[PDB]
Order: sequence, then structure tokens, then C-alpha cells
Amino acid sequence: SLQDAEWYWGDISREEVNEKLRDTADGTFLVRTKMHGDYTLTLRNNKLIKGFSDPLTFSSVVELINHYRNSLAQYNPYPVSKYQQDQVVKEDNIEAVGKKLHEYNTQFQEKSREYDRLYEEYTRTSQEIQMKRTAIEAFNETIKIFEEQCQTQERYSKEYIEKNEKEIQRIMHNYDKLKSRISEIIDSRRRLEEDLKKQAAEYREIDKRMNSIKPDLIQLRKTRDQYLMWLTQKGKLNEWL
Amino acid sequence: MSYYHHHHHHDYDIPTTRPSSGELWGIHLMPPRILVECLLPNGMIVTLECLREATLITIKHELFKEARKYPLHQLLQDESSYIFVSVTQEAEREEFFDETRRLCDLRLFQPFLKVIEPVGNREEKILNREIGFAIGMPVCEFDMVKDPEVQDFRRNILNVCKEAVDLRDLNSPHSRAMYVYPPNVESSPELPKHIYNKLDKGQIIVVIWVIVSPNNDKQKYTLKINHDCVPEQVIAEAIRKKTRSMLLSSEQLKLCVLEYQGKYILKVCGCDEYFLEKYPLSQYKYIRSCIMLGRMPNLMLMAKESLYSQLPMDCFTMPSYSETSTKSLWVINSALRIKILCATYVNVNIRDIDKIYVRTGIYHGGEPLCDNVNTQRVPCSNPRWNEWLNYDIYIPDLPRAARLCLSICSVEHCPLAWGNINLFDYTDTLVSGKMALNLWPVPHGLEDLLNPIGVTGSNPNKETPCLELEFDWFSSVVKFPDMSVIEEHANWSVSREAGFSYSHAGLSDNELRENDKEQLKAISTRDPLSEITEQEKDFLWSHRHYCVTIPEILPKLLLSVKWNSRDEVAQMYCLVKDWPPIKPEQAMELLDCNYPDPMVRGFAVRCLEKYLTDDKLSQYLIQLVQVLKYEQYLDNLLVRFLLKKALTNQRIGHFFFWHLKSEMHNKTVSQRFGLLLESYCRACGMYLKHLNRQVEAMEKLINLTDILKQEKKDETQKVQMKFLVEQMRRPDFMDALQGFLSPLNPAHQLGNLRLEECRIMSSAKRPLWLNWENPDIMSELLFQNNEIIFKNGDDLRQDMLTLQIIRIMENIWQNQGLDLRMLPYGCLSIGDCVGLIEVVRNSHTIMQIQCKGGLKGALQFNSHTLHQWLKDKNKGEIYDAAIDLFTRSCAGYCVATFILGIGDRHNSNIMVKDDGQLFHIDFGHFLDHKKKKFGYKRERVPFVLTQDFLIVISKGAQECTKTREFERFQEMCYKAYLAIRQHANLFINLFSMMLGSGMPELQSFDDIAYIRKTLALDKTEQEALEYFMKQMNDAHHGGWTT
Ligand SMILES: CCCC(=O)OC[C@H](COP(=O)(O)O[C@@H]1[C@H](O)[C@H](O)[C@@H](OP(=O)(O)O)[C@H](OP(=O)(O)O)[C@H]1O)OC(=O)CCC
Ligand SMILES: CCCC(=O)OC[C@H](COP(=O)(O)O[C@@H]1[C@H](O)[C@H](O)[C@@H](OP(=O)(O)O)[C@H](OP(=O)(O)O)[C@H]1O)OC(=O)CCC
Repeated sequence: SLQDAEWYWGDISREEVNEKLRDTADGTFLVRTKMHGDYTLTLRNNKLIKGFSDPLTFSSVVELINHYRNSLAQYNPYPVSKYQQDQVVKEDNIEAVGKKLHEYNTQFQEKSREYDRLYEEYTRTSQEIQMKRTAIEAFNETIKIFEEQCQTQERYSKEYIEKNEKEIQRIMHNYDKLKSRISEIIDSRRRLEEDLKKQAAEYREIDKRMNSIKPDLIQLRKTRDQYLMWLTQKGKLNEWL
Repeated sequence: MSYYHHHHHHDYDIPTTRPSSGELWGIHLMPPRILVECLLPNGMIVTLECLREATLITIKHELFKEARKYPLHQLLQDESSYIFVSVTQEAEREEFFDETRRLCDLRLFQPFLKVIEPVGNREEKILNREIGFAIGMPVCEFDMVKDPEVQDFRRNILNVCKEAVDLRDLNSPHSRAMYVYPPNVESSPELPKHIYNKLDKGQIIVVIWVIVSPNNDKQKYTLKINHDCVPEQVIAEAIRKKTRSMLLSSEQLKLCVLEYQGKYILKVCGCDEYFLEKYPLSQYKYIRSCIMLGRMPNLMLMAKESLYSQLPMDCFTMPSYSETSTKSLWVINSALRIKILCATYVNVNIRDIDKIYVRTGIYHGGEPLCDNVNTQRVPCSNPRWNEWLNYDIYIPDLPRAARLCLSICSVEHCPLAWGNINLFDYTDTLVSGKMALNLWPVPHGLEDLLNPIGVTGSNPNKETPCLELEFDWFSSVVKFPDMSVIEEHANWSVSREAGFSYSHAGLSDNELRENDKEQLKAISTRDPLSEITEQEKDFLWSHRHYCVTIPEILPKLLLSVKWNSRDEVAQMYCLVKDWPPIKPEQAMELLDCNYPDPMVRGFAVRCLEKYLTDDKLSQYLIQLVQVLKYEQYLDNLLVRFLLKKALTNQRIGHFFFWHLKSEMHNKTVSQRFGLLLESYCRACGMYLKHLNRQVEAMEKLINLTDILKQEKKDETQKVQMKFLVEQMRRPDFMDALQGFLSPLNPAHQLGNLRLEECRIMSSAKRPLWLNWENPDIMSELLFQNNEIIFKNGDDLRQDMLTLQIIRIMENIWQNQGLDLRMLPYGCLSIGDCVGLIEVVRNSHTIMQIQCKGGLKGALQFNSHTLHQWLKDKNKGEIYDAAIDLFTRSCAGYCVATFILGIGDRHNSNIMVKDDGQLFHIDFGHFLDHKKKKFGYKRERVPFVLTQDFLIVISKGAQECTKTREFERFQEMCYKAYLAIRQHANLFINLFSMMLGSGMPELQSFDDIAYIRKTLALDKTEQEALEYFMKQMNDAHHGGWTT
């Protein structure tokens, strides 16, 4: 009963345990120098418990477990070990189970590659968007200045034109080189904006297919540590990875 | 040793003798002739045709000769009476006071300038456009910050600044000289046995150079002095060699050495390193390099006045921005209500996903309650909940550092975006009212549901998922208890705990603790990642009063408090109060993310305050800088300790600036780290002017590689090169890339560029191999030329951390007696994937070694040609000598390598130097972060010694597995793996402080957990040795025992 025990994953030190505890929820239990002691219970954030205390009417390693699978409120203020029988598509080859491993493992690799492609595009696009936000305003500022200018142009112009004939002309000229230029810039700030909100758009299409392709990348991931586990329960595992 | 390109002289016996922000918006690097609209104060544009590189002096000058030809001239006055202004990149109207800047260097947005007379009379206080250029965001952008925390940090911190500026000008000029040129000095004065041993019982020959008149004339004086005699003594016996004439009585000789003597101070020939205080001579890193490398130190006799000439004043200014008692938190009589209202902008395929629900928790590093969800109601299309959440934890029991942590999830369970909110604001008020938080996108690593490791604050983005919350209202604002009103709680608890008689878990006059419960000095000794059991936590908590004796147990004890129990936490405060100060290598875990309490971290600082030297501090600066993310508010005790250090020692100042500025682009810290830089730059004095100039080049350098990488690759090296060169001929560049300090080590001046020695390397990422002339008068005696590489496109942060983890391992071994010689070449991340990599001169890739020699008909590598090539470069005992180094370094870059589990060491990322020293370059990703996909257990051997390397280790003959030289080696490796094993805590604590960085191979303590397998910490050394040997024995296909 102790070897089989279902949640007695054996020798798996602190790190094999924790990286078999990452992502299960509450209720989750599983049992593990002798300057320290014997076996450890590791529930769930991770809770290590070394009977635990004086009321050891033992009587077993297992007689302890089913009173606290029945609990631990009453000493201090859910097997999750299910002998890789569940799925692993009962393919009893030791090798069909193994080659399968690779088949999900390239698939996981395949997705992490589309994923990270996407993680970086988001981070890029974010930064192109902000750079487009303080351009839009570097335009608005530019025009403010030109407006301010072409007005001071009329403040001084209609003040020197109490006149005699030449000047008259070639003042209106540069004043009108100025107000076309004001239009020209404005031509640019709507244009940038139309690309801004064009990008602001496709930005979503990234957060969309990220949070669309995260579901997979944990399930596809999960079943791998499912399959991979039915190998090390019975049986070099390098080749399929 | 960065001094001599790590070049051992083997015969020498001492005995037997904003981005995309090119020059213009979009553009990049601006076209060579460019039209500039010049808006006048008479309202007239006039378009000047201007060269790319012209100074606003020439432009102002040309414009007022050209307005002369447009209407309304008499309405303007002399140039003298105006300044140029325009909209810059960062969209802020910059007045252009320095009229010698170039049209290409201003960062203009649109090519137009405007003429104004400069109101704002304090033309002085607007020199701080500097401060803005130095940080790459403009100071005025802070006066635009509404939030009251930031605007408070800005004023409060000024304390520290005046403290520093004061504590400097203390014994002017000497104290300011001590500021700028702080003695570069090893940590032990006690030399190690193997170094002492190259010294014929402790005596160095040193060569003092002197300057009288022209003086392009020099004079050597080769002293041979006791290894540990302070610079003064050296200057003494120096001037003694100089004078002693046949016309000088002995008495009057001694007199002259008295007068003259201290008008001089010692400078290192060939760089800006000075020896300005008492140290045993062998303590300055230079001498102790020179010894290590078989070198004769060259010092230069410096007129002390002529130094106090070269610095002048830093001249500080205090800057331009120069409900009653509330209600005790402990009075609030209820659980915590938190109401998640709606969420705005989640983007998902309505078909592709089932539903979504907001998942929350309260945390303190690791939570204090039964985490909770909230019904999966309105999925996806416009998602509201109106739920209040009932967290079971009474409100008086919230920790100072307690924090709400939420995330929107998909069901099938899957997290979309996460957010963490600080349940207390800085002034101590318990959060209430509306909060619109702004979530972060879930990263690479974390495939978990929440994220307490993450940063606390709203993500700044109009376009991220905004989730809107409501914290309970208590008809008065609520503040966290006074530091006294808690010490009154403790005393109660303690007088209460002393009167029970049943026992339970915390089953604690004179306590029964006798001997047997010396399992306490046991827990103590285990490293951090290694978890604490339930019992152990209760056990510790129950003998808290004892622990003070074994004071370095604290990092555990703390984890043993139930942080949702004021009684416990209120007592744990009173211990921290009079807890023994502890050694830095362990007070530093106290700043990692697992200890977020203020009192705790305050102590961790008091510890540093006491022990850490100015040198240990520059050794762990990254860890220190980086860890700041885990401080809860802006104005915190760590920030303040660091800043004061930055402004006291300008060589810490240097790397504090850069480390901060490196992350400047990183949204999680941009805020924190800008304000801190505004602080540094305002008070560091003259240095700010030096930094502007480094900053000025690194930009030109960014914008050059940036054109090479985009539209410019596809043309053969030859073409690309004859562009890179064309471009650095530009006047604006010659100017900007030529007279500055190396950001890699600021003592190294960079003079004229030398182009024929510049070039683009082979790598896809187009690195720039640049070469500068050393404009030191003793250029010669150190390195006449001086080269560094500039790489744009690699997160350097990793290469950098390994290189820092190699440097530490080295000191560890050596600074203990055990001589392995690693060469952690210098590396600096100066931006987002933009860094500087130091060049080891006289190195070669194994590949070339094998390619430089070995037969005609290209038909397959001769496995002996490494040996051969070495055996060419080193005949003599100069042979026996070079092999020892090759053996001693090979053993080092092997252990370190196996430990940190870095990338595969295939045949052209291992390098060999002429003196026989081998080292690595290009560490791929450490901590085997390619077990991301698979890597279950593995514990791979990255460096695996082929026949090639073995042949060289056993001087020659066949059957190398079995010689003595090999045993010698093996016995080196054992000694070197076991030595690191003794310090593992520091090494975990080191990687721990790094989690804060955005490095994707460092996401969470499980990332670090590798090290604990490599180092076999779960076992006794006895066992580890064997595990290690076995591991070697196996990638080495047998023969690694006896
Ligand atoms: C016949 C001319 C030959 C020549 O030498 O031409 C050289 C330079 C112009 O530089 P460029 O590198 O060709 O221009 C860049 C690229 O073409 C890129 O494809 C483009 O992307 P997108 O516009 O498709 O986005 C960039 O747009 P921005 O985003 O930077 O505006 C663009 O600026 O002119 C001169 O300096 C001399 C002429 C006075
Ligand atoms: C935006 C597109 C990204 C891209 O594909 O860009 C291609 C390159 C730039 O290199 P990279 O991909 O950023 O870098 C990759 C890593 O170094 C990795 O370690 C390695 O795997 P391994 O085999 O050493 O384990 C990869 O090998 P392949 O991926 O070449 O097989 C290597 O490329 O640009 C070019 O010059 C393209 C020329 C066609």
C-alpha cells in the first residue's frame, strides 16, 4: 500500500514536487536528509507538513492520510496524483505513449514560437502607439506656434500697410506662404492619426490572439506533463523532446 | 586585467631579475542639405537652406543676413538679442541656449526654428535641460505630474542631496578629490597565499615616472618596496631616488623628503586611477592585478595642485520646485469588503472562449487568506459584475505591506491580464473609494492564476484592460497604527503569553529549550529556496526569543510569522528593533520580494548601513538597483541609502546612473527610475556634464546601427562599411564620438577615434567594433589604443548577470587561496537591447586556432593543433607556464559553467589567449532555460572537455584520462565546486534579487531552483562531490573517479 500509495511519488525532492504542484488548486496533497526526519505532506502557494505532532496513533503512513482527505482546520489555523491513467489515451506501447510525447512537444514548441512572436509585436506596437501619441501632440504644438505666428504676422502687417505700392504685395505673399503651410501640416496630423487608430486597431488583434492562444499553450502543455509522467512512472527520455 | 587585456607575462619573475528619434521625426539620420523654416518675431517665415551639421551660431548668423531681404527689417534688432526655439521629439518647446549645438543634434521633429527674446531671465536654472537630456525624458514632464506621491518624493529627497553635496565639500579640495577619484581597492588587505608567493617574501618592483620640464620628457625610478607600504611611503622613497646627489648631506636629504614629499600624489600610468588614501600598496586593484599578471607597476608622480586644478566646483542649487489624526486601523470592526465593478477592454474571440471571472487575493509576498473568485457572470461581451468580495481576514489584521492582487480569467482555467494594488498608500492611509486599475499582460513564465511576484501599480496605457474597483468606506479615512501604539501591543501579548498551560503549535521566565532543540542552528544553515515546514515555522515562532542568539536565522523566522495576526506581527516588530546587525551577503535576501515589510527592509538597510563597503556595493549594485521594484512607495529607506552612496562616490555614481537609465524604457519602472535620476543628476555636480557627453555618443551610435539594420542590410559588408565610415566622418559625429569617458569604466578616457580600426563585425546584429586612442600622456604604458564593441539588438542583461556571477565566483576562490583565473570581460546594458561589450585583445576562437593551422586539402581538423598553436606562442618554461594558466582557467570556466547551467559550449564560443588563458563569450541563456520545452532533470554539462582540451592539460602524451596533470585538475575542480557550494546562499540571494528584472529566464523562484540541484544542497558535501564527479564522468563518457 505504501509504494503504490498513489500520492507517494517517492524520492522526488523539493523541486520535482513543486514542479508537480505548480497550477493545481486548493485540496491538492502529495507525500515525499535524516538530520531532519521522514516524509513530507505538501498541500496548496505551497504548504509543507512533516502523526505530524504528539497524537500519533499512526497507525500507518496511510491511516494518517484518510482523516485529512476526510480535516486540517483542527490542528492549525483531493488526491491530485491520479496514476496517469485518466487520459494518456491508454496507448499501452511504452513507445506509442513515447512518440506521442514528441508529437505534443513539437506542438508546444510550435505554439511558444507563435506566442513569443506575438508577445514582442504587442510590446513593439505599444511603443509605436505612444510614439504616435506624442507626435500627434508635437504636431498640435507645431501648429499652435504657426498660428501664433501668422497672427502676429497680421498684427504687424495691417500696421505697416498704411501705405508705397511694392511692399503691399510681397508681404501678403509670405503671409500666404505661411497659411498654406499651416494647412499642409494639418494635412499631416489627421494622416498620422488615421494610422494611429489603424494601429490602435491591430493592437487588439494581438491581445485577442494572445488570450486566444493561451488556453491551448497550457492544456497542450498540461497533457504533456501528463504523458511524460507515465513514462517516468514505468521507464533516456531525451530523444522525444 | 581590463588594465592589460588580461595578458600574463610569463617569463617575468619578480625574484630573479525616445526611440526612432533620429535627428528628425521619422527621418533617422537627416539628409545633408535640409531646408529650415525660420519663424521670425516679425511673423515671417524665411526658409534657410542649411547643412545637416551647422551650429545655431551660423544659422542665427545667416538668418539675420537673410531677413535683411524680406519686408519689415527695422522691426528686428541685433541677433545678440535673441534665442532659437522649437518643438522637440518629446513634444516640448525647447529653448536652445547653447548656440553651438548642431542642427542635427537637437532632435527637432519638424525642421523649423523660431526666434524669440529669452524671457525666463534665470538662463541658469533652465540648464537642467541638461538633466533632461541626460535622462531622455524632459524635467518639465514631472511638474506635469498630478499624483501627490511623486510630487512629494521630488521635494523630500532633496535632503539626501544636500547631505551628499555637504559631506563632499568637507575637506576641500581633498574631499572632492576623494569624491571624483575614489581609491579603487580590493576588499581584504590580507593577501592570499598564492599571490604573496610571487614576491620573494613580499616585495614589488614598481616604476615611478616623473614630469619636470618640457615636459615631453620623462624619468623612471624603479623602486623595490615592501608589498604593503602606503602610497605616501612610495612617494617618499621615490623622491629619495630622485634627489640624492653628491652635494647633499644625509641630514639635508631627509629634510627635503619632508618638505617636497606630500605635494605629490600617485596616479596609475595610462588611466584616471589615483591612489589617494592610505592602503597597503597591494590593496589597490591595480598592483594586485600587476602582481597576478607578472607586471611591473607604473605609477606617475602627480603634482597634487595640478590635480586640484583639473577638478573645479560642482556648486549645488536647491531647485525651482524648492480629517484630523484620522482613525487607528485597529478599530475597524469588520472583514474586508472589496467590490469589483465592471471591466472595460478585454480582447478575446467571443467564440473561442467559454466565460470570464475576476480572480482576487490579498498577499504579503505569499497570501494571508483563503483566496477568492466571483461568479463567471457577464462573459466576454461588455463584462460587469457588481459583486462585493468577502475576504475572511479582519481589517485590524492587515499587514502594512498587504496587497490586493487580481486578474481576469478565462474558463478550462486561464489568466488574461493581472494587476496588483497596494492596500495602503504611502502616508499610511487604508485605501478607500474608487480605483481604476490598469492591468499588465501575462508574461512568458507565469502560467499560474494570479501574480504577487509582479509589480504593484497601474500599467500606464490608454489601451489595456482597465478594471474598476471600489474599496469599503469607513466614514473617516483610516491610518495604520503609530510605531509606539504597537510596542504597547507587544508588551501586552508577551505579558499574556506568560500565563497559560495547555499547549498548541505555538507551544512556547526560563523556557525548556535545552540542547536537543539545537535543530535551530540547523534550520539556520539551510539556504533560502529550501522551504520551511509547518512544524518548523511554529517551532521557530515558539523560540523567537532564542533566535536572537543565532541572529542570522531571521530570514526564516520572518517567514514563520503569520502575517495576518497583529499580535504576531506586533511582536515581530520588537525583535527587529534590537536584532543584531547582520552581514550584507544575508541582509540582502531581506530586500528580495519575500520581505516587503518596511521595518524589515529598514533593518536590511541598517545592516548595509553598517557593514557593506563602497566596494562590496559596486559588486552588488545591480542586485541593489534592480531590487527597488519591490519597494512599495517611492520614498523608501533603500532608495535613500543608495542615493547618498551615489553622490558620495562618483564611480558608484557612474554605474548607478547607467543601470537606472538602462531600464529607463521599461514601463514597470520608468516612473520610479526617472525621478531618481532627476535626483542624481541635479546633485552629482560636474559629472553630469561628463555624462551628457557619453549619453550624446551612445545616441549617435544607436541611430547609426539603427540605419544599418533596417534598409541597409542586403548590401555586401564592403558597401555597408563604406557607409558606416562615410558617416562617422561627418563633423557632428567626429565631435560627438571623440572626447569622452568610456561608459564601461569611466577611468578610461576615449580620445580621437581611429577609423581604419573601426568596423562592423560579422554578426547578424551588426555590432560596431570601435577603436579610440588613449589620450593619456602615458598612453604607451597601459594601452596605446583602446577598443570596445557596441551591440544593438541583444538583451545584454543576461551576459551581464553571468559575467557578474563569474566575477564573484572568482574572488570567492582566490580571496580564499585557490587560484582559478576567470576573465569576466566587461559588459554594460545601456538601453533596451543596446549594450557595450569589452574586447579582450589577443584572444581567438577555438575555431580559428584550428583554422589557422592544419593541413592543405581541407579534409579534417587535427585534434592536436590547439596544443600546437599554444606550443608555438610559448616556448620555454614560458611553456610550462602557459599550460598552468590554461589548466587553471579551464577548471574554472567548467565548474562555473556547470553550476550556472549556461548555453552549450560548441566550438566557437570558447576563446584562447596567447598566454594560454581560456574563457567564454556568448553565454546564451543561463540557468538551463531551454528546459522550458522538456529539460526534465537533465542537469546538463555545458562545458565538456574533448580530447582537444585534454591533450593540452596533460602536456602531451597519449592516454590523458590517466595522467597526474589530470588528477591535479580534477582535484582543482572538486576544490572549486565544493567552494561555491559553501556560499550557495549568496548565489541564490543574488539571483533572487534579479527576479525584479524583465529577464525572461528569471520569472520565479522555480527558475532559480536549478542551482539547488546543480549544487546538491539537499545533500552532504560528501555526496555532492560524487554526484558532481559522476555528472562529469558521464558527458565525458567515462574516466572521472580514480
Ligand atoms: C533618389 C534618392 C536616393 C537617396 O539617397 O535616398 C536616401 C534618403 C532617404 O532615406 P531612405 O532610407 O531611402 O528613407 C527611408 C526608407 O526608404 C524606408 O523604406 C521608409 O519607410 P516608409 O516611408 O515606407 O515607412 C522611411 O520612412 P520614415 O518612416 O523614416 O519616414 C524612409 O525615410 O534621402 C536623402 O538623404 C538624399 C536626398 C535629398
Ligand atoms: C523576424 C524573423 C525572425 C528570424 O527568423 O530571424 C533570423 C535571423 C536573426 O536571428 P534570430 O532568429 O533572431 O536568432 C535565432 C537564435 O540565435 C537561436 O538560438 C537559433 O536556434 P538554434 O538552431 O541555434 O537552436 C536560431 O536559428 P534559426 O531560427 O536560423 O533556425 C537563430 O536564428 O535574421 C536573418 O539573418 C534572417 C536570414 C533569412
